[PDB]
Amino acid sequence: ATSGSCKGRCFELQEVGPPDCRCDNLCKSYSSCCHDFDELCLKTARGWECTKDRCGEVRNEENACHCSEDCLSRGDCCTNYQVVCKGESHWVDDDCEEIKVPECPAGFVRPPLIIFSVDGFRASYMKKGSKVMPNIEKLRSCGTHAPYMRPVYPTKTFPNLYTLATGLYPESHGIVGNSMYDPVFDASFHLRGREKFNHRWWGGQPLWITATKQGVRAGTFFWSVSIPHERRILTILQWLSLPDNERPSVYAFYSEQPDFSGHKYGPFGPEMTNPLREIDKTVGQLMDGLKQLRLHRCVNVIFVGDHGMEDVTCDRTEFLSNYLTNVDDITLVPGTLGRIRAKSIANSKYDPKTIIAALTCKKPDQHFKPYMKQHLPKRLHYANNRRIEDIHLLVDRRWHVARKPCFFQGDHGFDNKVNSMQTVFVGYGPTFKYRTKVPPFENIELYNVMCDLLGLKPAPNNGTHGSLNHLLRTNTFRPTMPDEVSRPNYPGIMYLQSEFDLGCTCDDTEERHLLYGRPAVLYRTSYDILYHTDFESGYSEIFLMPLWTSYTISKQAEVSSIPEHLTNCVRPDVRVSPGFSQNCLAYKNDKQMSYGFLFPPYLSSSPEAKYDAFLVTNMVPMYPAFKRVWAYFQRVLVKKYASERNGVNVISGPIFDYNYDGLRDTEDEIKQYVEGSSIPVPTHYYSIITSCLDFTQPADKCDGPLSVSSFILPHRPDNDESCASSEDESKWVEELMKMHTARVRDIEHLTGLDFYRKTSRSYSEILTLKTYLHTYE
Ligand SMILES: O=C(CCN1CCN(C(=O)OCc2cc(Cl)cc(Cl)c2)CC1)c1ccc2[nH]c(=O)oc2c1
Ligand SMILES: *[C@@H]1O[C@H](CO)[C@@H](O[C@@H]2O[C@H](CO)[C@@H](O)[C@H](O)[C@H]2NC(C)=O)[C@H](O)[C@H]1NC(C)=O
Ligand SMILES: [Ca+2]
Ligand SMILES: [Cl-]
Ligand SMILES: [Zn+2]
Ligand SMILES: [Zn+2]
Repeated sequence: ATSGSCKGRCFELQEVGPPDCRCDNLCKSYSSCCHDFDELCLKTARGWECTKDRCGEVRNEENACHCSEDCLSRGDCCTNYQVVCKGESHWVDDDCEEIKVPECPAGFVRPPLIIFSVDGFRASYMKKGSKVMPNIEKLRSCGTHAPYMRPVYPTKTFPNLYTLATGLYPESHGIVGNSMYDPVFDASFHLRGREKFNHRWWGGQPLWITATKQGVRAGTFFWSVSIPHERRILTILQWLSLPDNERPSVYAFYSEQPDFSGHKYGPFGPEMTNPLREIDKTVGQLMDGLKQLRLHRCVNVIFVGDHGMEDVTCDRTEFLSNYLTNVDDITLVPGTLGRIRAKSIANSKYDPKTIIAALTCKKPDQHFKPYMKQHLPKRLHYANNRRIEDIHLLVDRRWHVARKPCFFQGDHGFDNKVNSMQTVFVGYGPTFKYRTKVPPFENIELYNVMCDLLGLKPAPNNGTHGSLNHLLRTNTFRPTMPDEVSRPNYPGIMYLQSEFDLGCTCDDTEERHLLYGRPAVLYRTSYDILYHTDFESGYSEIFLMPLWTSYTISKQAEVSSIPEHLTNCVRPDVRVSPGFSQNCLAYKNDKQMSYGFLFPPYLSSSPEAKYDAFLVTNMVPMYPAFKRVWAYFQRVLVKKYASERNGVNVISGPIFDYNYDGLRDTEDEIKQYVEGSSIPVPTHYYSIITSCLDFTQPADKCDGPLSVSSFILPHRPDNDESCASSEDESKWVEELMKMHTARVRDIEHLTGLDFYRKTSRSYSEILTLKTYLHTYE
């Protein structure tokens, strides 16, 4: 039960509990405002602009904003008041001048951060909308900007907005979609409903909580949709005109446009010009309002978006009624992505194996692919959450998925790799750089950058702190390279060949191959460094295989066959013991399992050096199905990349992620082994393919920035993911690798390793290199 009024309390910062009634920006969404909130706090009279007649006004309380002589004192002028009355120019009409320091008025200790989020703002609107968006174009052109910013999967509103606030993946922070079902709560998250306002859904620590816990005044970023954009801007300016001990440091504006129009008219419709003009007008109001308060050279403005917008029509819609016999007996989260769940009551004959088999490669031009969430590409980071359904359908761009058979011309939620889903970033202000383009980056990196701008120690998150230091002029975070916990052994020749009874038979460096220093193991283990002519290895003495195998292949390297006499060759390693070696007898007895090699025998320097490739310490357990993919990569693709990139350095190895949390498994978490043995079966295999950005310099004699592409290939007993897998490997293998492309940082979480420790590059640039994703778009 509550009582009171919002006289002199409109848009209060402190969230007031009972017995007082609320007057903050979210009070309408909880149905908790005082009786007279709409009359006092949401006035619209005489619009949002001063005219000449209004100048030199007598104050009228009914007005939305004022043009009186005493408006500047109270801090509630209309944004154009000084332009129309006092003869100032609009901010957009001023020529750009570099902001070396925070040019702030008295009382402002640190530059405030204003986060200007825009819903569904596609990356290519910056160039395409330039002429109708002059204010935005001044921020982009004269501030710091990227060509695009990558969202998180699924590319939807609530997962991305809360990812911008937390720096976490949707699997971690809990908002895995715009719709969700939690089996533990036995309740449903929806866009239309009161359930979304409950805090139990919202994990992690959002930026505004991170501020207030560290003494910095912030307040919640969420606005009620009923509040018009001009009232949101005016309120933000009103908060900036509060006294020193009441004024917030961080501010958030939100625009539902261009998303709302984008769904109806498509991303580039003729009706889409006005939405973009209004968004620019809203920015021009902010900058004119900031210039009016002398904060246009003081504030840092981040202009960011949650996701893009793709052309999606009701004609391009795939129906699961065409594939499944009993489509009425399953729940689907439909549209630009698919999540399948079983109906609870009277449906004991439900089977996820039957559903995935029934949806796998049935139409030739099939516009979606079924995955178990564990088999989804690791770049998506969409698995480790009970709210994420086991069955997932990854929908093709431009298409929809539904159960059974327009209102919309556009949509979003596809793979975050897709061009149309890419969104925007512009930093403008004293702490940002001037007229500086930067490489595109992931939205998970932004939380750290906002914390640096506010002087906050960020809560644990999925950004890589330091990777966006090149965006900022000052206030950078000094990134410390993580300390290596396990030092390597360097074993000499300690074992005779007759000591090995492995059931195996066969008729029988550092500067060249380890270019960036050795990887550092950041967990407590026991491993050996093995040197060879063509490759170096960090051989795990617990997992009985390399953690990494490093090798460089020059532009003019030889690709050769495996001879007939070395077809089933496996040599013992005289540096590593019989007890810490794999055995061939396990592979003979395991019918479903075979073996492969991390360093390819195909790329050996000579017939003499080739025998090093068949060492037992180089072999790894591979399913025959996967062995087709790995062998083609090794035989054809590695040489291809070396030829194209003027040599390449490859770092290959296993990954164990049976609990699908994106982290390296401990020995206890490994859920499968080779038959009758301690040889563990990896869930994935990685390769980090590094070369010189300057293509004129070779890979092994490179100075200047490095270039990299990597992947995390799933280790599968079949090739059901690749519909062309019946055909020759050149028609499908490289397409699979492209879908499972990864960052070096993704591999580091999954392996507990740390790469690029000895280079001639700054560590901030190396962290930027580790966060890079090669998208093939
Ligand atoms: O109805 C909505 C919006 C619902 N709310 C979103 C959150 N919100 C807000 O102000 O975000 C503020 C904010 C919060 C955070 Cl964590 C971080 C930042 Cl940087 C900013 C209030 C409105 C909507 C929008 C797009 C949609 N596309 C679709 O298919 O359905 C849709 C529904
Ligand atoms: C992304 O980062 C988050 C936060 O560091 C990680 O989630 C935490 O993981 C640990 C270990 O499982 C738990 O103790 C925490 O409770 C988790 N959540 C939070 C909110 O702190 C997550 O593992 C990271 N993911 C990846 C792929 O690196
Ligand atoms: Ca794991
Ligand atoms: Cl969703
Ligand atoms: Zn959105
Ligand atoms: Zn939308």
